[PDB]
Amino acid sequence: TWPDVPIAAAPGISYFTPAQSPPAGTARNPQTSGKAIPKLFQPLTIRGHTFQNRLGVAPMCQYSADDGHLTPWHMAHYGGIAQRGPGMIIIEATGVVPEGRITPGCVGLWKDSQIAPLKQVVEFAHSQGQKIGIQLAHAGRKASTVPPWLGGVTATNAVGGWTENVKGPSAIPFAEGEIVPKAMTKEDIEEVKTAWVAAVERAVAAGVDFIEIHNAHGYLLSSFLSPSSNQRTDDYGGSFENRIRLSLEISQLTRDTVGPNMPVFLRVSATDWLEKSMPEEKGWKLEDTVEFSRALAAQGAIDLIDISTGGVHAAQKVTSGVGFQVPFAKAVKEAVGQKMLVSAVGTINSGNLAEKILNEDDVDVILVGRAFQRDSGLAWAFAKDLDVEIAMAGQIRWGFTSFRSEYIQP
Amino acid sequence: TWPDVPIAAAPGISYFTPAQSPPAGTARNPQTSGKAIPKLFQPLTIRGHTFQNRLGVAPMCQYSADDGHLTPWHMAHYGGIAQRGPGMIIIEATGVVPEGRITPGCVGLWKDSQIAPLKQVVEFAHSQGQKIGIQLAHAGRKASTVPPWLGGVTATNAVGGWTENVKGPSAIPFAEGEIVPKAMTKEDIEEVKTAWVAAVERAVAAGVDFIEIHNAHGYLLSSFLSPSSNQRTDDYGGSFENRIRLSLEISQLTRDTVGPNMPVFLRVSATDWLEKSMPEEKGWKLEDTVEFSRALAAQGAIDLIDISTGGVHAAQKVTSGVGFQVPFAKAVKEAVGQKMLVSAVGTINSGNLAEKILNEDDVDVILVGRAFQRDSGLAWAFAKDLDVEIAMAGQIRWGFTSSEYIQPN
Ligand SMILES: Cc1cc2nc3c(=O)[nH]c(=O)nc-3n(C[C@H](O)[C@H](O)[C@H](O)COP(=O)(O)O)c2cc1C
Ligand SMILES: Cc1cc2nc3c(=O)[nH]c(=O)nc-3n(C[C@H](O)[C@H](O)[C@H](O)COP(=O)(O)O)c2cc1C
Ligand SMILES: [Cl-]
Ligand SMILES: [Cl-]
Repeated sequence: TWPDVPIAAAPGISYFTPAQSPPAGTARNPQTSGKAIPKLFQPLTIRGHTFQNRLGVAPMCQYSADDGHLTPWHMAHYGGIAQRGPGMIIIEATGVVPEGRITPGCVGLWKDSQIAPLKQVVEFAHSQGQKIGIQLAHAGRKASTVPPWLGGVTATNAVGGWTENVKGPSAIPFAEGEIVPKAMTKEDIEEVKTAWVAAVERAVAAGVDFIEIHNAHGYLLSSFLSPSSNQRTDDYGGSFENRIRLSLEISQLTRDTVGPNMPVFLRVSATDWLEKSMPEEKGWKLEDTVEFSRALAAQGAIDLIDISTGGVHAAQKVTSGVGFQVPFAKAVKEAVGQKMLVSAVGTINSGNLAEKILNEDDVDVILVGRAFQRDSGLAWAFAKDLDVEIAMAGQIRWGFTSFRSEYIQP
Repeated sequence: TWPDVPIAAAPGISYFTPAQSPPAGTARNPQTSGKAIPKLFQPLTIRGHTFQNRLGVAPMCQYSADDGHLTPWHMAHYGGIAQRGPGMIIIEATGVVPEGRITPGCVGLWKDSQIAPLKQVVEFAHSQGQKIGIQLAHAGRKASTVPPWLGGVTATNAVGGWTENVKGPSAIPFAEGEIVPKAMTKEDIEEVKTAWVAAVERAVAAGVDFIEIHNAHGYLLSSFLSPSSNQRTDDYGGSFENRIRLSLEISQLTRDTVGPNMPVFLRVSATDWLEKSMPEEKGWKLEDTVEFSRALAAQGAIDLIDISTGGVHAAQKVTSGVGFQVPFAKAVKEAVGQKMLVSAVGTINSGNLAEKILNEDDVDVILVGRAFQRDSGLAWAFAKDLDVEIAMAGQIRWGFTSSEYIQPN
């Protein structure tokens, strides 16, 4: 006596959940308003993948991993964001070796047991049509510390640390009183590259849509760049060519393992923020980052440079503020044009400023961090900031619309 | 060389996650600002349990369960809320029998396999210091329908329905053209009572902190109250006492089963909204809800009456607006003073308005629905609107300051 109305399910998974067609965060085309779609909510395609808008979740450590293994905290964290249509999600820094975690709570992928917890989270994200990738990491001489809400102080062995297995380019503590890392041997560098392939391979089995390389914030790769942390006298220190070499190798290796269709990102710290505080230190400035991005666009393996700053030197003096890292992303996009995409991140907390950055600075992707801890639906917020009628999950949307559309007029 | 700093873990569980001392959403007492803590952020104790503030997540159907089983959808939903410190979480309407779900995607607790999926979510919430309970339900003559984003129309058997196993007090479809429900036999009600007791035990086995009885919104118990849906001629129909009889039995059975320490809530539809649209209809109005709340206060089984409205009759005309069901809770609170707790729900979108309802309408709990689907961190939102310094998870809190507490303004 009634028509048959089925509930379409997400494909390829062992549990039922409703499918969202199109995925949450997709601008209706045509907009019901008749207005043009702002640059922020126009899809972007990198190699084999399409992101339905250009707002990404910046990688954010949760310090809640159990021997590198994801827990239901990460299902609640990443999954609540995934239900609300960001354009992409960058999973937090994930250790490629145990001594490459930052803290005892860091995610890791040095082990096959670590794949399936990550795979459960990726799988639910894709049940939502969301794109999810992972930032592989090696904390270097900044490894073995406690989470930041506990001050970020050294994690001793009694409390889970590894103060005797901390490795960097050179025997230089990050600050006085911090762990003196062991200057990595050539075999250590070869061991890190070897572990890097295994971690990339482990991520690929888990189903990630892209890989980001953590080359920023004074961790292992970032510290090879800076002559403040790198005083090696071999093929990996001294000259500018040598200090970007390991970063260049990891980029080729990472490309070579994922093939020609998978997006590969690299995040770098554009400056060490010593311009005023330590002007006589030959460190790492925007000029160095621009020459670095020139080698990476020339090399052709990395698709997107994620520009961050600082963490490279303890004496940094960070000039914070709204969008305080956009100037560096603007200059790097200027250096590489369309050969490389560039993303911006850092105190970008309105949709209007996000759109302003994409158009006036020619940035490709807008990443937001903290605000996604506060607003798991920040993509919902930025669309409202921009008045974009967007798609949202049928479970969420039906109480924000009339009794009788797949899109939300925010 | 270096001081020893361990990361305390949540106790009694097989996975590491940082412990939250105090649970998120706890107003610092005393506030560092010296200001007083509003009632919305004053803890609440019901029998064996203490809630760290009075903001609750109202029950909200997700229509995404797998043969009644919770999925990672529910861990992302409830668990993302749980990280952000509400005073309580009321899990959605949970069917006690298969045919008592609303839709094929509704949760259930008629079967033992459904406990462990529930237990993973309750166990993650409790890792955060969260209080979490469940709304048990039976969709009645409004059962076997599709989710609301697909129109809420009948679900035929071809798409997962059970159009021949839909039961209510009387064989009266909810609207014209809808499924004609089967009029329950004496055995039908006893099977519900048997099924209800078992579902309580399954909920208690899953570890919930409280149970709410869904007696609202035109589902099974709501349809027994209203003479529009209930024309029975036995102990469950006719007189007003007969129409509230089943609700009274169900509440005591739950009380006897959960023991003396567990809070038991009951949600009711305070009015059917037929005053203007069907004025000559003997239906269910606030005067009945007050006599029912008085009878439940006399009984002593239920600790909190969850006041809602509507869903009881198809021609309802709901005059909505900000705090639009607050008047009914205000009259019910007056009739039951301190013998029973009372909550209010409905288009309550700021901490300022919430506090206002608490203080001069004297309700005990403020429930919010939609606003939690948008902001899983609404407890943070209402704390800022009221300038209340609250505790927040160390994973969330450390990027908004240079303490365990966050000054939200
Ligand atoms: C809690 C938290 C965790 C973070 N984890 C990482 C990380 O694992 N890797 C990384 O490159 N940056 C990390 N960051 C830095 C952010 O990804 C981002 O670049 C920075 O927060 C941008 O500023 P915003 O959060 O104010 O938008 C983290 C930041 C926060 C607040
Ligand atoms: C998506 C959604 C699902 C709901 N599911 C239930 C439910 O299962 N049981 C119930 O008693 N009320 C349910 N409600 C009603 C809410 O609990 C609440 O009483 C009502 O929505 C008013 O809350 P609000 O105005 O803050 O959204 C639901 C509401 C929404 C929007
Ligand atoms: Cl970082
Ligand atoms: Cl409902």
